[PDB]
Amino acid sequence: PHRYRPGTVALREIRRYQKSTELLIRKLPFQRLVREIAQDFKTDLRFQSSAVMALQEACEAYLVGLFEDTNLCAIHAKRVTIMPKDIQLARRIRGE
Amino acid sequence: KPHRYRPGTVALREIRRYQKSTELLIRKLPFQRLVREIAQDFKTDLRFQSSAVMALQEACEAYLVGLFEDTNLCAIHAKRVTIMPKDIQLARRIRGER
Amino acid sequence: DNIQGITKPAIRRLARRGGVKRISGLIYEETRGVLKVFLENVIRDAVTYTEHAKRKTVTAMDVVYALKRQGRTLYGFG
Amino acid sequence: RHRKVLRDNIQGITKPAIRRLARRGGVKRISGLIYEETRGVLKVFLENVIRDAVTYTEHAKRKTVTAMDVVYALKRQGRTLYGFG
Amino acid sequence: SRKESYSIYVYKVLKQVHPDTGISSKAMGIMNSFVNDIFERIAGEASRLAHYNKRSTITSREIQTAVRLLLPGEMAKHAVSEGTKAVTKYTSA
Amino acid sequence: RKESYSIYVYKVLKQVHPDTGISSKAMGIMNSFVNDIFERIAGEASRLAHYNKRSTITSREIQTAVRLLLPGEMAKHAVSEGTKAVTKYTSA
Amino acid sequence: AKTRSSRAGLQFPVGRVHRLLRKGNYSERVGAGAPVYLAAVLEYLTAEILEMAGNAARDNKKTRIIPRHLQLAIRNDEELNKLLGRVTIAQGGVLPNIQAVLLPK
Amino acid sequence: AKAKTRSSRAGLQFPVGRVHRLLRKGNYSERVGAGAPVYLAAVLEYLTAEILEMAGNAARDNKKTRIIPRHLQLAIRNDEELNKLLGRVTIAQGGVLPNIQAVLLPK
DNA sequence: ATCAATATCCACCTGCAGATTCTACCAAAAGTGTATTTGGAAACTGCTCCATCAAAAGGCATGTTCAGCTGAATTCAGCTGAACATGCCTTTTGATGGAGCAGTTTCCAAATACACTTTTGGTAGAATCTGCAGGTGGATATTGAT
DNA sequence: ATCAATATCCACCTGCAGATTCTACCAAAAGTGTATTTGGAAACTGCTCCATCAAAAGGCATGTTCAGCTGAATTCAGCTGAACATGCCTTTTGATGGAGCAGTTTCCAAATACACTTTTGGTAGAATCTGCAGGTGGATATTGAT
Ligand SMILES: [Cl-]
Ligand SMILES: [Cl-]
Ligand SMILES: [Cl-]
Ligand SMILES: [Cl-]
Ligand SMILES: [Mn+2]
Ligand SMILES: [Mn+2]
Ligand SMILES: [Mn+2]
Ligand SMILES: [Mn+2]
Ligand SMILES: [Mn+2]
Ligand SMILES: [Mn+2]
Ligand SMILES: [Mn+2]
Ligand SMILES: [Mn+2]
Repeated sequence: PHRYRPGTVALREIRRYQKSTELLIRKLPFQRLVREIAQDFKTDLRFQSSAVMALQEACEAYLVGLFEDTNLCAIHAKRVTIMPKDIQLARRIRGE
Repeated sequence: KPHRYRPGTVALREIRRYQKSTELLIRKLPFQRLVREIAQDFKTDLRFQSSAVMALQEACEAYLVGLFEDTNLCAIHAKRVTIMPKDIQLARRIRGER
Repeated sequence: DNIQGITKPAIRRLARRGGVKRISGLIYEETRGVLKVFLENVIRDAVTYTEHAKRKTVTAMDVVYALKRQGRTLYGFG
Repeated sequence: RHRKVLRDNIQGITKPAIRRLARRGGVKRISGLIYEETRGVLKVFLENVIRDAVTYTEHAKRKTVTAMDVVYALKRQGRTLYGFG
Repeated sequence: SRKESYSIYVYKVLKQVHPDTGISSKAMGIMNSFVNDIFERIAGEASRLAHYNKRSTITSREIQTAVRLLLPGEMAKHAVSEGTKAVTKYTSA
Repeated sequence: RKESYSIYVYKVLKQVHPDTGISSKAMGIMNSFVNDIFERIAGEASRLAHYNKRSTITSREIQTAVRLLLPGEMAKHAVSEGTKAVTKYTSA
Repeated sequence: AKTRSSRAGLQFPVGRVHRLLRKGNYSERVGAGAPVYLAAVLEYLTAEILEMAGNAARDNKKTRIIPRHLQLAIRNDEELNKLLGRVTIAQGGVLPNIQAVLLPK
Repeated sequence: AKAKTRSSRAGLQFPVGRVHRLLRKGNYSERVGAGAPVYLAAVLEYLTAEILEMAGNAARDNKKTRIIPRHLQLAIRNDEELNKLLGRVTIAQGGVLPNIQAVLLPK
């Protein structure tokens, strides 16, 4: 049976998803999360469809940029695997 | 055998000394010459308010100190204690300066 | 529970688009944490705009203003 | 009266001054190549700020860079400075 | 040749909070910078708020919303308390 | 009645690419870009006029704001285009 | 009659830009040449980005510019990328970029 | 016709009238409401009071009678929300907070 | 490295649903013509403050020696994370129906603007007041050899 | 485990540069009266959005196997820190002289104001035609024996 080596499929996924532009998080869970978080600030809120869509575009763009910086932090320490310390360093340097 | 501190002791002592004080760390007159030279490369026969040079120096030193903090974090991240140009480049790339 | 709707495959796709080749097992929970913080900071400001307009419906413009006020300008929703 | 032309003054940012700056930033050990690198970034930073400051000076049709010009240049670059207004 | 600043009001507040404490010239300059910066932040956000809602008037409401947008949470609640109290005492008195 | 820049953007597109179209979402991004740059330039010009105790925004404030906001070569081209438009307007 | 945008050799609306300057709480007064200058600059930047995005669309066998083409045009241009360095283009994606150390040897 | 100041009527130290004029001429809006200057002056005074309190306490920790920029930097950076509010601000002659990474300490 | 086997991706193609472009009507925005006002530039000064240099004293920059300790290079296994098969349930897609919120018009009280007049709080400069820099000396904590 | 060497920290003290208080004038805020704008409430409407139900597809959760990456352990040459001599150039305070910033007046090009006409940009539906499923075939890359 055919079995690719560890890393080959990861690189293939990198190319595929850097080539496309569709949103990567499922819509319904993200919508539920948005409404739950909003509830903690003000009750009985409604949401424009474009408002949820814009929140998700912003969130995914932010996370992709953060993952780029995290990857650079992981490579800086001569390894290829991103760890929580990489995310923490990236966020500390960004000002977060 | 005359007295000799071990490498790092005086460095740590200097860290403490300069983290407690607030005086400017670059000499005044050389910094003024640098500022005037750069401004001359932008527009000739410029004069400078005395406080303008001081504002430039306060800003520059604060920026460099913050950049050195981030550079120190980048050097420590890779399990070492010595800051290298690669650390400065990583810090500037992540800050948005690149 | 509801923050767990951001599944491991989705966080992995996000990291892939960011160029990541190998992912530690703890990253997912870490990512959820930061995502929550991010969303909170945005939504709070959005809701504030909604409250100032005496509305009960969060609009796309509220989100756009919240994002611009935090230095992350978003195009395409104005 | 006129001053002699200013040249190569970026070397006035001496290694000891860069060391003091790094010390205040918490650095314990410095690679030998850092100093020239620091000078590079410093010059770029200064250039950008002065470029904006002089622009304000030119817009006011003044020949004197004021502290306010520098403050406005720093604020527009996201580096607000207190104490010079 | 007549320059205005916030120095006297800052000094009165200083005597409120610390009757036996003074302040240096440079620290006063920093405080004036702080006051002007916060004034600009709040006034600009209030301007944008009024414009977003097609209102030609900046009111106490725009200032309150700008304060909620600009300050961290507990500091925001405290500032809202003091602003509301000042406006209510101003109206009735 | 909602206002946008869509017709002007489409006219510029037909100038630069006579046989190329644009999607709805890309046009929305166009409008966002135009509004953002307008606000940046107008705000910097406002602050310029205010710093110098001027109650009037003129082409000079716009030029200085463009020099402050845009990168070098882009700033020089934009200054050229603004000056050219103002001179043709004055003579027209 | 004749419009100001025609007299300025522009496509962008001079009159609308003047009204938006007069109504944005920017200054008590607005000069005659400021809307012309601003409209010209906006039209120039639009022309630059549309040119590069149309080239990207034609590389992609496409007749219509989509957000992806705008993202590619912006990020592959150094000064456009600088001007929009903190701007998010919805549905734009990112640039293909794999760190060399991740590629197989 | 007796004169009272708006700052007195609002129980404030900061100048309500000056803040009103500064709002009226800063090209912020066509009109300015009666309560906006009061609210804004009160908020500015409150933030000034907070920073002065913490900086004066820092000055008393150092046996000093006068607040200097160093005390303001210590007050700002050691307070979470003050540090957040001024995260992009440089305090001239403020220095930095004493802080040595643990891994740099002698082993 | 070659060579076969295997899996993935790209470019093509057709049919057509859906997105975009085209079209025509109309309320609102821009344009026009004329009258009137005004911001700010141009000219004229009066001083503030900046450029530049000078002396001299000492603080600091520089070059040099040397050695401790760090960064770099390497090795190796354990155990983490990748890849894949399987089954199921969450999300997705589609449809229906109301309530509920976002907008909209109008009109009058209330709120805000602005010119004129009067008063006073704020300022600049002078006079007064003072904490803290900058010295000395002693106790104390730290560091490194031994 | 001490002991010498060095640095850090503390408490004192006084003179003056810097900070605070005093003083009196006047610009700006307050009071008054009148003119202008607007907020909001009452009634009304038609989109949006949320609730709800249903089928089914595809994406996720889970378990299994293993390759290979990360962390630990080790070793070493050379770089960077510590210390010192040497000499220069920065700092401090002031002089000199003029450049240029700021205050003031005058008056015109340029901006605002207003009533009315002409043009235009937005909108919804019709007409147009591109981009996308979902197929194939060929190019390309990967993986395992050898
Ligand atoms: Cl970690
Ligand atoms: Cl390096
Ligand atoms: Cl109000
Ligand atoms: Cl003009
Ligand atoms: Mn030069
Ligand atoms: Mn005038
Ligand atoms: Mn080591
Ligand atoms: Mn008085
Ligand atoms: Mn002392
Ligand atoms: Mn002169
Ligand atoms: Mn038309
Ligand atoms: Mn397909």
